[PDB]
Amino acid sequence: VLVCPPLRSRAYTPPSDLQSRLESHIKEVLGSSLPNNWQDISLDDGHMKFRLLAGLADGLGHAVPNSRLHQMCRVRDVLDFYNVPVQDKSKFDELVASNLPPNLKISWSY
Amino acid sequence: AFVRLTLPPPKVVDRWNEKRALFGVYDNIGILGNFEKHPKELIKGPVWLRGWRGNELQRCVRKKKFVGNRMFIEDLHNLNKRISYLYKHFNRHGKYR
Amino acid sequence: GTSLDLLRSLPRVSLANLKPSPNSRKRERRPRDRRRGRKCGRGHKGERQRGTRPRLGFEGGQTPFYIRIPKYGFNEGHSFRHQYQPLSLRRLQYLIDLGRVDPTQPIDLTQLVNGRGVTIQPLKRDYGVQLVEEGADTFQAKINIEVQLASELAIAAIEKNGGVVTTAFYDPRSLEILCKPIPFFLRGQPIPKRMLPPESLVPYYTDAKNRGYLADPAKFPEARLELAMKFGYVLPDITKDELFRMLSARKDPRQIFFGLAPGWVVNMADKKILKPTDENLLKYYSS
Amino acid sequence: NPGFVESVDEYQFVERLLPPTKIPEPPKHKHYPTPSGWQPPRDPLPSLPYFVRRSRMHNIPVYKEITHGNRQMTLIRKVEGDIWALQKDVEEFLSPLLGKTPITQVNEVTGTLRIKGYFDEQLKAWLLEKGF
Amino acid sequence: DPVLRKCELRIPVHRRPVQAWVESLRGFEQERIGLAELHPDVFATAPRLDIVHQVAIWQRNFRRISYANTKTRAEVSGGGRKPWQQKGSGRARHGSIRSPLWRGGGVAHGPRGPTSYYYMLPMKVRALGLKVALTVKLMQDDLHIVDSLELPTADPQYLTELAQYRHWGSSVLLVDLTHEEMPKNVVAATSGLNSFNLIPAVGLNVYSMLKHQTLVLTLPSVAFLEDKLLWQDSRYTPLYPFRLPYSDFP
Amino acid sequence: YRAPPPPRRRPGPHSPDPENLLTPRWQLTPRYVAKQFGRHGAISGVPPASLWPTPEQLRELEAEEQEWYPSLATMQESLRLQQQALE
Ligand SMILES: [Mg+2]
Ligand SMILES: [Mg+2]
Ligand SMILES: [Mg+2]
Ligand SMILES: [Mg+2]
Ligand SMILES: [Mg+2]
Ligand SMILES: [Mg+2]
Ligand SMILES: [Mg+2]
Repeated sequence: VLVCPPLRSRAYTPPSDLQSRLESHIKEVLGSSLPNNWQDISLDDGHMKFRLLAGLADGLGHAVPNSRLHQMCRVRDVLDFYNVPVQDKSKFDELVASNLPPNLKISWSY
Repeated sequence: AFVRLTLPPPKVVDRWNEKRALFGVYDNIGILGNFEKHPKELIKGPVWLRGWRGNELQRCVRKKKFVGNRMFIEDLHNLNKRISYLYKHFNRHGKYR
Repeated sequence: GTSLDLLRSLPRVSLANLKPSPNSRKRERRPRDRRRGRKCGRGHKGERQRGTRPRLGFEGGQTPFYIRIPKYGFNEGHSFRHQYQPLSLRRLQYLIDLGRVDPTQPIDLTQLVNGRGVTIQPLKRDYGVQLVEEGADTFQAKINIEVQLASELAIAAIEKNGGVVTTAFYDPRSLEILCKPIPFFLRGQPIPKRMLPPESLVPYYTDAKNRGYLADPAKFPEARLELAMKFGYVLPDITKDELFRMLSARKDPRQIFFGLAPGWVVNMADKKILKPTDENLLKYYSS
Repeated sequence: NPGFVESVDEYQFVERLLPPTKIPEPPKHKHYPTPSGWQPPRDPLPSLPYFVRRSRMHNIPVYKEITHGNRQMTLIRKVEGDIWALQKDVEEFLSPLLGKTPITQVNEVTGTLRIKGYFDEQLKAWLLEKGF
Repeated sequence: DPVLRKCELRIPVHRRPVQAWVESLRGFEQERIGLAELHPDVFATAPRLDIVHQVAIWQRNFRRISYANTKTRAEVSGGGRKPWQQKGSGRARHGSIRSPLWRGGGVAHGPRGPTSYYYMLPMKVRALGLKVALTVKLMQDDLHIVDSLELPTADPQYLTELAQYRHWGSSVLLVDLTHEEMPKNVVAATSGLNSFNLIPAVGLNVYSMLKHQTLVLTLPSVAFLEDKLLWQDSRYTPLYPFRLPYSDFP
Repeated sequence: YRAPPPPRRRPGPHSPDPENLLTPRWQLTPRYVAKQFGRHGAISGVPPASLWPTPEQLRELEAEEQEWYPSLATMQESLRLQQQALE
């Protein structure tokens, strides 16, 4: 009886404490107590990358797209990728909530 | 002129039927299959123009070569006349010399 | 890359979005518009406009130019002239440099074609490969090359560096099998004998200076020495060279391939070679 | 008595006749350039933004081209990276010799650079120095 | 246990291999279980949509044979005798009642016989099209790499529900290494579903990928495709038809 | 949908039935028989002795060779006479 879990949202907002999560995650993955210049550390090792990126995805809830996976050469690239937000609101949704002038009215038929 | 006084029935096409869904599969049978079969071998058509293309005069002569001896008398007669017409056109007429 | 990054942002690629490369196609002009209709590009009423103008080379009725010039034998006998796809020493050295020819092994027409060094068309009267003098100076390689035709200066380059050059005749049937061995083995027919050169080529391939395969072995030393003096180099001692057996290797005059005798059969599927035990056939093949 | 006798010892001579379907990797040489003139790509690789890859025959992809019978051009084919940097470098290199900026085309989709006139020899050496 | 795949062949030093998230269809939440390294020259070639156009049109035309035909003025029954004399009747001059100007006559320039539109692009060109199509799916996050196609149940509903959960497109193309070894569970499910079309590795084509939104590739099939396409470059020109014995070709 | 199994060329040796009148004639000549041996070796079933020419066939080849392809000595002997005549 495999029951499909409820569909997840495809919008992501960077947490304020993202830095704390990332530094803790790096320490847990390798156990070096965050050596200085941690961001510069590369992800060349296959196992290293999988443990780090997969762990962040489980907690944060967003995973690196396959297209952007290769460009995650260093931890800094991984950190930057999570920082940028992801919005599921369509450009129409912005118009609806933009508080347009009264003379402008929009009705959605879809 | 005159035009229809009513709209014709709607034409509905099922784009996910078996023939359309699998269209194109095995077109790379050769390069991905160690060149066992050339893709031309997958074409379904007249025996004399499977994996071949030519102009009508060449097409006429090629139809005769493969099935010239298995054709009906009237069909063969028309083919012979069709060849002779095309021959004089392509070899004796046209703007360019 | 950066260009690849743009594709990620753009919408999904689908059958609707397909576009031909810029300027790849042309507009096909049809006769339905004023510029291209009406008289439809054929001028006024006349023979050329009716579609029935005379044949090419017809100059109105005077004797045509092509028929009024004397017949001469420029092209007489062309289909029976012998063609040798030339090979220069630059191409030879260039091929050896890139590892597309194995200098340690003996060289022949099969190993030239296998390494795509040369392209041969037996159906177009090719009778082999002629070595050419171009690139002798840059040639500093020792190799045992078999080529149907050789030149004086080309021989010097091979000999000076300490190599063996020999000239052998392959008849039209032999050449086809030599350039393209595998299919012949697939046919299932036995390997054929190699016929001797016709009378016209007999003097060449029996001449010592030309390094003919049928030439007398005794006269080679003297001929090589005379060439060595002419081009100002001292003959190297091949015998002392470690690979004397390989360099000296020469196939039998009736052999297409070094290691295969006439009349044998090759079974690629079973990985075996079959040799006839019949005395009558052996007599014929041995000849 | 069988009419044929089968021997497997000599079958090696047929393995020699089999041709290859691949272009062999060039053999290592003690001293470069080889007598023909071929030189392998330099090591370590150049650090420039653009990389020019070699052809399957291990040669620099620079070709003399011609159209209409009198338009002489030379084209670099297997360009990679930022092609625009390559154009600027070539423009400086060829300007002093001609005395003018060469007329060039950049085909970003095809990744090629086209130059009017025949400069195959000059560009091949110029690309050789960079180690592409 | 991270399932890690690396290229069996030699990648160019300057290029860096692309990577993908290995997935398993066994579980709904088994989104990521391993990491893969995809050969750059297969999955990172320059983006060119003219080659996709070239191959896509090829996969349309060479097969095409049209059976439209129209009789000419000679094949039309009758029309042997001249209808009337040239002069004396006050009508235009006609030599047969079956002419292109006559009702019931023969067509002037119509379709004649069966016609063929057969042509083949060069071997490298069509192989290059496959490489281009592979990258386009990868970059647009339409390609999912899976270890095996094994599924918990044969029920088609599970497969459709899983696609929505993982955000795959409506139409999914599934590629397995060989037709004979494909799991029975997938066979039952995909057959009942129109959009989910299952093909073997050897049957990969550009047109199928363009029609199908997402593409699911098994790990062995990726290796199979990587070797086949990368063989097309670094190869000689065929001395023979390739099927014949070759020194270094399977 | 699941696609049909990939098209395959029939493996192994192939022997048509001579009785059928539509079987192509070239598929029945002795030349076609040798092709079967080369492709599949022993499994073809072709009598290996048959590959070599038969004694009557052997005489055919030998008779032709003498007629058109002379021996080495004869070529050299004729060439000397021609030079003497020209000389
Ligand atoms: Mg037209
Ligand atoms: Mg007159
Ligand atoms: Mg040639
Ligand atoms: Mg009639
Ligand atoms: Mg009449
Ligand atoms: Mg009339
Ligand atoms: Mg009609």
